[PDB]
Parts: sequence; C-alpha cells; structure tokens
Amino acid sequence: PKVMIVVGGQAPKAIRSVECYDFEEDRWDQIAELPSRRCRAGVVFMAGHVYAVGGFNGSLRVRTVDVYDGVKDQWTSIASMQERRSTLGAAVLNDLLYAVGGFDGSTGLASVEAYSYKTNEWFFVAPMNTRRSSVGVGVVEGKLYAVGGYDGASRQCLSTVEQYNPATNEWIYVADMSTRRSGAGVGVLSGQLYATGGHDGPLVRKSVEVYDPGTNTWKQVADMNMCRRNAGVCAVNGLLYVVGGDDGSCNLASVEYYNPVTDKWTLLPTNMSTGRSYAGVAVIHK
Amino acid sequence: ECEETEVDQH
Ligand SMILES: [Cl-]
Ligand SMILES: [Cl-]
Repeated sequence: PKVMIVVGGQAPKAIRSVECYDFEEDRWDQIAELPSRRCRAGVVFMAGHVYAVGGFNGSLRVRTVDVYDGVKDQWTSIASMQERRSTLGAAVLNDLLYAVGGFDGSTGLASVEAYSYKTNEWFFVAPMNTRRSSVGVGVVEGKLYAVGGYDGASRQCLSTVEQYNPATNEWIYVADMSTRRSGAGVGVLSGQLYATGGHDGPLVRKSVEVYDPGTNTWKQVADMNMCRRNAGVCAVNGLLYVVGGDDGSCNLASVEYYNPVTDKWTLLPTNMSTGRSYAGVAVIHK
Repeated sequence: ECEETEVDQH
C-alpha cells in the first residue's frame, strides 16, 4: 500500500501546496506544505524520504533543498547546492542524489552536482556536453540519462540525449530522440527509459517514445490522452504515472498512467484539486 | 531576473 505525493508547482505561480493521492480509496488530500514556495524543482524518493531540490520561488532561483518525513508529516532543510538550479532534473544513483542541469537564471547550466546523505554535502562531477534547462533525467542499469531540454547557447530545444557513467565520470551522447523535446516527462519502467510529452517552443506533444539501453534505439509507444509539458513523472507497481503539467497555456489537474503490457494510457478517476505545472512527484508508503 | 523559464524567454 503506497501513496503518491505531488510537491509544489505552478498554478499559475509558485505555491507551497502538496497533495497526496490514496490509491486504495481514490482521493486527493492536502498534507504538510513546503516551508517555502517552490516550483520547477527536482523531486526524488531517496529511502525513505522525499527530496525537493532547487527550483523557483516565484521570484528567485534557489539552491536550497527540503526533505519530507512521511511519518511526522513535516519538512526539514538539508544542505543547499553549490549553484542555483531551476527546471533541473534530479535522480538517485548508487546512493547518490544527482542534480542535473537547470537555469541560473542568468544562463543555462551544463554542470552536474551530487549529494551524499553520508556527508550532507554537494560536490561537482563531470559537466554535460550541452547545457540543458527544462531537462528530464532517468536512471537505467547504473547509468544516468539526461533527456532533451533547452540549450541557451544554440537557442533551441534538444533532441540529443547524454549518458553518465559514475565509474568513469564522463558524459557521452547516445541515440537522439525522434523529435526535439524540451520539458519532457522522463521516467523509468522495467529497465526502459521513457520520454513523455515535452515541447519545442509553442508546440506541446502528447507522443511518447521509449529508449532501450541495450540496443541504443528509441521506439514509439501510444500517445498520452493529452498534450503535456513540464509534468511530474514517477513509476510504481509496473505503471508509469504522469502528473499535471500544461498544454502551453493552462496548467493541468489530470493524471494518467501508462501500462506497457497493454500499451495504454489511463486517466485517474479523480483529478487534482488545483492544476499544477513544474510540480514534482514521488511514491512512498502511508 | 525574468520570471519566466529560459525556454519561454525565447
Ligand atoms: Cl503555462
Ligand atoms: Cl526557471
């Protein structure tokens, strides 16, 4: 019996709200809100807490990190990153929490730093080849993937994907996606890397393609029910959930999950209270 | 800085 939480976001500005969805009972409730307004952040589940890394507070790009205790229902704040990061990707790999890319917001970032629960400290690792804002990340088989995003240097949305090996500490390009996807919803399900939605300028996609690390090839699956960009993505019990986002104009309150067995996207029977974009999601136990 | 995200500033 797991629960899914949605942290912060825009609606239409930075908020503090954090909603929770009970699967067994099909309902959305409010839990302990953030200590501060936060959106465009990286939200991960590192055993056994939920982390909110970087982001935007409606006025400034932040480097702070907040941690949630699903038992006492309260937020505490750990060590802040070295750099301010907004619209970044965050994931866990080999007991390390990586903060990937983001916005300064004077410049797009190619730098990556990792956090250790052991030392409570952020340290830089090898930077990406291309700076990426509005980037999504995923971890497959001890590898860290930075999917698409936006490059301020060349001024265009990216179709390139990079791979990070913690053993060698260097980034390499892999197979480019079928199209340019900025702010795509990135998740991992059954060893497969998913790139959902995203956008290139004003065009928001509902198409989804999936990467196979073994073959280094992208293949297309079923389109989502709706065009989504900047949505929250997490997977649980063989299903990949996509939460909120926006269609380039309006923030969405709908949530849909993907079933790789049947190749289907299914809407949740109950939308969120308030439509959110750039909100992070994670799954814990109640 | 600008409230908008980098990609939307474009
Ligand atoms: Cl919007
Ligand atoms: Cl931003």
